[PDB]
Amino acid sequence: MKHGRKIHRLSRPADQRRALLRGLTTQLLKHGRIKTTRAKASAMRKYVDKMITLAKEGSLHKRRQALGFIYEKQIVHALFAEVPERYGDRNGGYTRIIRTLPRRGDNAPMAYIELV
Amino acid sequence: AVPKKRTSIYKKRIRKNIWKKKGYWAALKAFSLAKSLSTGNSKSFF
Amino acid sequence: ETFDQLQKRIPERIIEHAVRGMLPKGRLGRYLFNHLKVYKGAEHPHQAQQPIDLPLRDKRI
Amino acid sequence: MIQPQTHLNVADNSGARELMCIRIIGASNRRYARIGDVIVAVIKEAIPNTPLERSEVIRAVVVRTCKELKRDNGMIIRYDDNAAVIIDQEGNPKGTRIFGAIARELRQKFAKIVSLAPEVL
Amino acid sequence: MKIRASVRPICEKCRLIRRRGRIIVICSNPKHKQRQG
Amino acid sequence: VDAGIGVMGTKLGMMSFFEEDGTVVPVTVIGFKEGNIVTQVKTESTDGYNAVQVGYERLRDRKLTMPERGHLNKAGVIPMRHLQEFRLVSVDDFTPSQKLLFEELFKEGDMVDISGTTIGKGFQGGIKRHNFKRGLMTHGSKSHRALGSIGAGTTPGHVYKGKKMPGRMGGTKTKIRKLKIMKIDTDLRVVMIKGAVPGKPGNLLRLAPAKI
RNA sequence: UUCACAUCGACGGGAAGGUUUGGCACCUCGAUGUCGGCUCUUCGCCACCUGGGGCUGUAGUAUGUUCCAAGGGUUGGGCUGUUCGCCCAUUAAAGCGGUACGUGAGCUGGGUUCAGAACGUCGUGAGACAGUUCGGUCCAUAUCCGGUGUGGGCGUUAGAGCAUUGAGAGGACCUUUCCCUAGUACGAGAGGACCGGGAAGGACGCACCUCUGGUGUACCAGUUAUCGUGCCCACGGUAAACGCUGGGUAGCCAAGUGCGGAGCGGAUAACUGCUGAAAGCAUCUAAGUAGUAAGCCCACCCCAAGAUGAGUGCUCUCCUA
RNA sequence: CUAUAACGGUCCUAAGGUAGCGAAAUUCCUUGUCGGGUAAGUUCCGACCCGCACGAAAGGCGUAACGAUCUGGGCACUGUCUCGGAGAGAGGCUCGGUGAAAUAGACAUGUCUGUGAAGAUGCGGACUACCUGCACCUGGACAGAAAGACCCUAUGAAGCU
RNA sequence: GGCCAGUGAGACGAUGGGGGAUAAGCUUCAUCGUCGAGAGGGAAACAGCCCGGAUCACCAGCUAAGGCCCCUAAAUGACC
RNA sequence: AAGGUCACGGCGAGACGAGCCGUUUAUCAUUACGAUAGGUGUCAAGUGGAAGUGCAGUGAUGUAUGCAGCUGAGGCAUCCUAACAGACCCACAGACUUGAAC
Repeated sequence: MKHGRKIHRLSRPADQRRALLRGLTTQLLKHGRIKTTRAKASAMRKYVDKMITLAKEGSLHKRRQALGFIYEKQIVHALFAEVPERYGDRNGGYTRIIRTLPRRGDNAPMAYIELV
Repeated sequence: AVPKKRTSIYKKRIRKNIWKKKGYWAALKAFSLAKSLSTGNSKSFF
Repeated sequence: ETFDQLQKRIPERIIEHAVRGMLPKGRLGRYLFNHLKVYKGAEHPHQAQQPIDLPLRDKRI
Repeated sequence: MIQPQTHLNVADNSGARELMCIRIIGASNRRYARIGDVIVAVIKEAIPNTPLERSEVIRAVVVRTCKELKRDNGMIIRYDDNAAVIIDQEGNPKGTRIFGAIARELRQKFAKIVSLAPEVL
Repeated sequence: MKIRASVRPICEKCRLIRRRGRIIVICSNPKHKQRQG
Repeated sequence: VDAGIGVMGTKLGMMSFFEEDGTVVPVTVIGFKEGNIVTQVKTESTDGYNAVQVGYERLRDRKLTMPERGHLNKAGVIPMRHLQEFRLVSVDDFTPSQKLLFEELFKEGDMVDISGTTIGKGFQGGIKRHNFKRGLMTHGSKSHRALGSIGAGTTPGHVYKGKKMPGRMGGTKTKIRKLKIMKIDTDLRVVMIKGAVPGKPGNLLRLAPAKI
């Protein structure tokens, strides 16, 4: 039974799931709009809201935790120079979960992530 | 585990038609999605 | 479960158990099982076809 | 929680050192012996200048335990060892000086253990 | 009680009474209080 | 047949009441979303039995269908979600027109019974439904935790009905009995009750006096 | 001590049961897998305990034997492959059996002692022992019935949303010490009640996470080896599905916490009776009728009108051509 | 004194078992009796010798070291257990693709009880069951295998003496 | 006699016995009946028990064994 | 048509079906409903003093900022994001017969 276990685990083990989270939110912050599955979409939604509001207060500690979470070096330093100028006054809700057709070969419920 | 005998044409057409009726139930859903995919402001299907 | 226990508890199952073993228990006695209308009260709620009293041929009751 | 194969230390100077307790009396659970339950001990080793030798079946009282002790006052008392008092069925032990502290609920049935105790918490 | 299924009335006052189907034997001495066959 | 009308309330967590004597008692906290308004009484005349029908959880009218809200507006009361009756012996004096009954009737009655949906545990095995034992974990064994033997030999030729198999454990309502009442709150709309009600905080809970 | 029948009952006799060893060889060898253990039933009474009673060579405690009663229980262990059995600590008691070992298409050891080897004995020998010892593969995705859960269709005579009655069925109805009565009846003492209450337990069951914890791969903290982040700091990856540890919220769980097992409710079995005749005496009965069992039913908790006998009550909607 | 036989005679052999061992890998009775270990020990060790049926190169009695050898006991250690509980993966469940197999007379394939080639969904009487899926469990279909390795028969086969 | 087959495992029931335990649906014989190789009716079902011997048709009648409350045909027939 | 089903956002419900709770000018005001899930802001709560700087020390390290820093499966608030767009099933007095009064 799963009463109140609000972690959203995928079809992958724990450390591989962490690497899926970090890599897919990294390239989500790289391209902005991205094609995922819906489980991967909500799993991106929590963590990428944590990474938008993490470097919202652009200190050194937030920048070092944020650089520790994201893989690529030059994308964290392109983030806190962009998120207070764009996502000020939004106060949560930084994405959008536009769904699409299922994937040929799996009938996988396929989703599509914005930044709005 | 090993089946004692075989099934009739009776029970097999019942079970296969329950399988294909279970295929029938998942296309009026696809008719609804194909009808909502048409002209209208829907925040999906980029 | 004995006779006085049903006759204290639900009496209209007594006669309903007596005549159910009198009818041919296939698909057709099950159809004419519903023709039986047993009521424990002094009055029956039927005014269907003006029910005439049943003719007996039994001299020992 | 005192199983029927545990080792309990002695809480008196009756003449033993530890004991393999066997199959408690009173509470018929016998796979969970809480405080105040007498146990049919056997002597694993003893003091060899006393009429309590090896392999001797005796009755004792569980007076300390590593398992908790729910009190109505809100407190929960627990020790770090297991202890018994080599007892007789008429109340008092045959060892006078009680070692270590005990609780105070067992005063309602075993008053001589409390009266001979160094600390009653 | 004695279920002696076939012993005779043995004291001099062993009256013999069939109650509730069964045959019993009563006497002044409670030794002889029997339920027969 | 119950010995009186009861109320229904929702569970709101558990805590510990400190009695002034010094004891520490584990109590469940009961809230009341809306007053248990008597909606429909069914007497011996127009029905085969006698029961008082109350309800709970005043809502928005969109949440409630046309037969439901038509039934509730037949009594001239607020539209509400939950709805249950208590069967009561024919000495009753209850009008179905908006009797907003207050919760004072349980404090002197220091015995109450409660019913509620226990938390479901889904399709659980025989090791936790019916308190079985597992096999040997080692010594070359293979029937770990399994159900073991199911029936007797050739002469039955089947298994007895009602035999303890795995199945869906929780989800049905239960009633735990004679639960002694404690400190009500006439302003916090909260009743302390020393025990453990069926279910997590949030569910409906029948709160009706005892039947001993 | 007298005394066949409180209790045993010699010499004999009459039955029931199919649980041992047997007899027959009637189904099965194009295969019905023996003995023990684990798990999990269910049933019988020829009753070990619990409930009621009779008799006692029953003063009371405890009995001996026996009647009704199978609802419930019938421990943990040392030996042995063990069934059985012996012993220890107890317990109210540690019952005997059926269900093909009850149960190996649920699971494991001694064995129909399989193939290797050794000891004794037999045989000239190959080899053999209803003698002993060591080692020795055990398969499997449920077609159908059966079961436990959970739907979908259709029916319930318009279509629905709720609300419940309850036919029927399940579970629970178990049990022990300690105290008052009372050291009172009884007994020369020693001992020590029935009956009616209370309290603490045990198993079982239904729940819950407030406390105490176990886990908790949401988590945070310490540290080893190493590779990356250009480098120091500080982090990230890996050391399976936590690198190893230290704790933990919410879940789940118990060892923890609450609750349950109620009934001057109905009828009975054994028994005690009240009037009371067939034989003007009598007798529990032939008429009527009273006390009373953990047993039966109801009440108790849940499911429950597919209860096709398909229930009852309230409410909504059937419009245009 | 009860014993037991140092010792004796007799029958038959080729000779009637020497040292040492001895309820043993050997002992049926037997869980022999005693002592140790254990709360309790048909297993173990130390003894007695009543050795069914030890015994001196088919060697006997011993012992250091050695053994994935057998067996008895103890310390530490732990889910083996009391008495289970939680968590992580691969399956299992659902969806999309691909897609078998053993088996199979036809199956419109209930329970009790009785009968019957003596253990019946198929026969009889009664009771109970709306139809049909899905997920688990395996009591029955004397379930699947595979012309019973055990037992016996063959005027069978073969190895060996 | 000629040509030419099978069969040579029997089973139960009555009587006459032996083996047994005058136990077995047990075993072996002797006479007979049935089944084997025999359908139908009665026996609830059910090889051997009773009636009875099926060429075939009839939406014909009378009977044997056995039955005449209902399931299920015929008497809730009569008198002791 | 009433009422359902799909979809949609999920659940203290759950193998799948089920079930349950939402499905937005998602109050306005004098006092119980129109916050479903995520994010955000705070409060319980867990580990427990983070980085950077200064100071002391030859250095390991300790100390002040600082119950700070992360965690936020739980509570409340907040419409910032997604609850948009839909679709489909069920309709049109409910056969036949007696009795009663209107």
